Amino acid sequence: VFYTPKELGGLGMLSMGHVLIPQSDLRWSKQTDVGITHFRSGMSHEEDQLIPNLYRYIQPWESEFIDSQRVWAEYALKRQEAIAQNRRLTLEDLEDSWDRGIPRINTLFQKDRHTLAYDKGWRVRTDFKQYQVLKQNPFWWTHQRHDGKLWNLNNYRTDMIQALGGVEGILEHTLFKGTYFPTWEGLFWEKASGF
Amino acid sequence: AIDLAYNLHSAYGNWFPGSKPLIQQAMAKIMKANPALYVLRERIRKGLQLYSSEPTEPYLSSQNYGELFSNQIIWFVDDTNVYRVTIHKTFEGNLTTKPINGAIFIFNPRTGQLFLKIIHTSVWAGQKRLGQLAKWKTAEEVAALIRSLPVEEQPKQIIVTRKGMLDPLEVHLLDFPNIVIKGSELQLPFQACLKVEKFGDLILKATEPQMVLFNLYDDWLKTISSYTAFSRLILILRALHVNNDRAKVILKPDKTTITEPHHIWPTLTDEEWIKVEVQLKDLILADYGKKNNVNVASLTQSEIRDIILGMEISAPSQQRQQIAEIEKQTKEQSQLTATQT
Amino acid sequence: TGIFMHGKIPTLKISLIQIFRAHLWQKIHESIVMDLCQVFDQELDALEI
Amino acid sequence: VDPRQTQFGRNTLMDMRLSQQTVVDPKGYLTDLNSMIPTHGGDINDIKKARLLLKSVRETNPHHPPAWIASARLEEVTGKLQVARNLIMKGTEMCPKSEDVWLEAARLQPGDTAKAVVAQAVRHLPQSVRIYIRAAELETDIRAKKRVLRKAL
Amino acid sequence: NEVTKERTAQCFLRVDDESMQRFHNRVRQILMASGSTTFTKIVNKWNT
Amino acid sequence: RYRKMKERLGLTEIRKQANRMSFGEIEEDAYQEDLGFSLGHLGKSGSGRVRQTQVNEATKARISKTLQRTL
Amino acid sequence: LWYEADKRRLFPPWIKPADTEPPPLLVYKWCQGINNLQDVWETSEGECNVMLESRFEKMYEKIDLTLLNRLLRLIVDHNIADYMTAKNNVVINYKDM
Amino acid sequence: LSFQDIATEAAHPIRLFCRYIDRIHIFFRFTADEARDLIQRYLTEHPD
Amino acid sequence: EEPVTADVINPMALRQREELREKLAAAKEKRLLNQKLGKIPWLDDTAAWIERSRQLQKEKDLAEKRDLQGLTVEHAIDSFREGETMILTLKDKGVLQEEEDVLVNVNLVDKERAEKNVELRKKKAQQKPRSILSKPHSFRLEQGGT
RNA sequence: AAGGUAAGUAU
Repeated sequence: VFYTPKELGGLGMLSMGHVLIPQSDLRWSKQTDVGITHFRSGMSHEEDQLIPNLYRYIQPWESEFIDSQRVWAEYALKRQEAIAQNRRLTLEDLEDSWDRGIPRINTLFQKDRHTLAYDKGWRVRTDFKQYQVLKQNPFWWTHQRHDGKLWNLNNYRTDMIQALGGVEGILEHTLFKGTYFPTWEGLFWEKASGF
Repeated sequence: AIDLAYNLHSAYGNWFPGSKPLIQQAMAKIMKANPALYVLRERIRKGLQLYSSEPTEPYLSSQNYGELFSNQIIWFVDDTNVYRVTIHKTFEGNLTTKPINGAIFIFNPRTGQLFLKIIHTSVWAGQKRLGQLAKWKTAEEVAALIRSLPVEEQPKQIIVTRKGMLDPLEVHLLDFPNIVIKGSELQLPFQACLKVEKFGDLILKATEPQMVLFNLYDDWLKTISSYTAFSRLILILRALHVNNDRAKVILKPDKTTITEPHHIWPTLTDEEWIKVEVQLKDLILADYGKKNNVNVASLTQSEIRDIILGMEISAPSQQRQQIAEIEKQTKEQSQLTATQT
Repeated sequence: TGIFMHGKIPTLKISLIQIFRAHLWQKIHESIVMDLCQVFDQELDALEI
Repeated sequence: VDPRQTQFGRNTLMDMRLSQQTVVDPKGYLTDLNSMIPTHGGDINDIKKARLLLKSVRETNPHHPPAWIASARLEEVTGKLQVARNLIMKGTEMCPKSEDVWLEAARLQPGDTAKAVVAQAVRHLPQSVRIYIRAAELETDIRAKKRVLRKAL
Repeated sequence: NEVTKERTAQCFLRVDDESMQRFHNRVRQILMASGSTTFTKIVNKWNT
Repeated sequence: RYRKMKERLGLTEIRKQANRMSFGEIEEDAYQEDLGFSLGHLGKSGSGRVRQTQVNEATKARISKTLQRTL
Repeated sequence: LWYEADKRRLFPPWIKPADTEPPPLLVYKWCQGINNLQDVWETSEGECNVMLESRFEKMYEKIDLTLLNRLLRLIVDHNIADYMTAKNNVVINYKDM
Repeated sequence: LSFQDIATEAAHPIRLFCRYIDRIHIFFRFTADEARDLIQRYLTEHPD
Repeated sequence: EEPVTADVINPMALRQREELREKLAAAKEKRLLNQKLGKIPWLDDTAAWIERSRQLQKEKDLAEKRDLQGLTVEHAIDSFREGETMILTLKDKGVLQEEEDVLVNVNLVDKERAEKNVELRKKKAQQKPRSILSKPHSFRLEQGGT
């Protein structure tokens, strides 16, 4: 109920601890025409599953700096090669370099690059925004448009869903089967009713 | 035993020959299509705000019909008569088939222009998917026409008479994001335009596809507003669709009344059109009563408007009638009967 | 209702009261019983009832 | 991306109708030489639904140059360049009498691949100055530029 | 060492106690302003 | 007046679509500074709309009459 | 002001934060620069190296507006400097204070 | 944290400097005689 | 007692698998198509080319001197009255909805709808009443008409 | 041990 992503009705919790999922919470049953069949997640009598830890999916600073150096050297080489051909770099050329580097390579393909080139001293502004906006910024040290999104979390969500038993395992804890929806594919939520 | 929270059903106990095989699919069908179970499912869905159907877009209904009469440019795209065939029932019991030329309706309720694109039968040769090809051709013609017209004549809204053409128009107008295409719950009588002889003979006599421009407001804007012209035309089309033969006789009360060669509708004075519209409305109401076994006197003004428009007051099904009883508290429940158990 | 509350969860109890308003539980039981009655009526001769 | 940058510093068509005591006013329609221009703004909301819809056009209504151009450009906008290249190659394969599809294939194809695309275009659609000028621009070498213009002439 | 391309020292990193206290106070502020806050908003503030 | 207030405060297609969140379609985080924030069905698969919804000009920002006088 | 200052290099590289690196990156660069100094880890002849980290206490509260304005005349127009310094001389309100 | 020449690093005890918004991080590098002289100068004013 | 083997359904890992499959298919198509695409003196001098062009110009100057079988009709055969003909049009269906095209008369469908509404307003092999919910009067054309 | 009372009207 806590660590299910909000898309499936959970809270979308991120975990920095060691939380075990009991094996009694990985079992579900569905009714077929011939009868009712019971299923379980994590078979072969494995040990109790663990929700993924947030640390395993964050690349450390030192490795990320090494990757940034390598990726930007590679981009410089590719750019010089494309100049010799009078060709513009395509998104496929900078594909292995995607989501790598500080700033991120995908910042080169942003639609605001022309106007962000005149944004000077933005990092001190982000740190000085605490004296203008009452809310406290946990990302005071970076700007998403300039440095890029230095973290990716889709792998963490995939591992969380896999650990929880997938859609079948997660949705058994819910009132999904009480709705008698034929499948979970075409459904969508409504964050606020008309009233 | 029935699990309402998980929609699981089972049965334990003795069985006589044939009881279990019957009761298996009996319980399966009961679980699939029970009215009260459906009420529970819908209540849970509404409480959860979980939806399955594609999100509902603005639709031309009987409520926002008044909003249609604005100063902006609107188009009415009808693809009902794109792929059109004609069948005749012979007295021998055999029935024959002969495909005929089709048409595409692009109606402008503001200026009365009717862009008719004749679809010759040659395009259907060697085509497996007739409906898909017809819809894509209609969307292509709509886009071609809207590119032909200048910007100030470009519509701000394209109302589609049939639900299936929303996607082809949506994807074929990617270059015009500022143009909103809408569906219509009510079925406008734009398919009855070809019932008029001047359109039917023209389309049948045509040998190659061509774009034809008409004017359904021939001599009307000189005396009435386009809001009244559209309502009169929609009444005429509804009468033509509902009863073509009687409507033609109504449109010509006397042999003196004549139509100019360049005007589709008879040239009647402003006062005569009032009586003609009253007669057409009486036709529509009487035929609706005949088809539904109801009296025209008891129909309210809103019901009359819905009948004239394409809004369909469909009778609730037997399943839907049971759902309404379960969904609502018993009406004036009277505990007049006592049972001892 | 046939729902057992294992604790005072008013957030859940309030929304469970709406779902089973207008005696929905009784109506579901009655409808299922009636449907089985028609099912067994349709098979009187085959089942020797 | 602009090569100056460093680490720190469309469903078109072909037919337009001619809008100019007769009830009938036929509108003679003319053909379009160019199938619009590659200036799509990525206005696709549902990407997969638009992908499915454009796929049906390429099947139900083949030999329609805008249909292949629109699908190729939609694939290009979403970032799948190679799928767009394959789609435009198929469009050139089965809509080979139109300049627009061939010059869109030349635009999408990278490097020497576009040279063979232009060669196939001129083989199937000769006497097309638009394709020859594109080949001249595509070919960097001045001697080879002269050779291409010579073959065009 | 850049010139000799060899390792010469090791920086042992550690989270400053002031940042620890800042995060703990942020969590305390999130928890205190939760009388009327929904579960989704609380978990979103936690995640952020 | 009531029509104009209904047009202003009324739900807009851009906001109607942003209130819808797909079931089982785990999206990607688009705002570092505030998690949980999402565009919903705006520019995402499963929205059912090929073309993007246009901006309603009735919701455009405008300044007060007294503020306009001061300006 | 920031665009012009970056354009003509008003702030030397030691001024932080810098637009080219997050604070962890400048910490890493600081450690590497410490490691890359000549004979930084040698102590055979009694040589010692000391790390001093501190703050300018009451930096903002002790800024004199006259001196700040006169120092701003040196880098910007006298009209811009006067605007920036007069902007700091405003009434501060909190409820009824 | 760069210098034109290696000899320019040793011209002053201060070898590295970095000012944050208000924090200052300064790294000196003394020899034995320089440290001894500085300590003597300090203890002259503030004996312990 | 013992649950049977169940594969965990991961909605967003399946998307990654689909993307990888699409990339592999695109790469295979590129490799296959490059084979069909990679198969393809006067180039260095201009006077010879102009001589050839003039020769070709001289050469050109010298040379100057009904059947709709299988289409379902969603109407009963008895619905059609002898002595008159009537028009059928295609029933509206979604483009992506893969289904057979059926021929429909608007007036006949209006009549059938009115009949159904009249029947429902007066009615107030197993489990027939709800068989319509889970799950039609059409005939197949052959060599034109039937 | 609690933070787990439906508020009733009738008999």
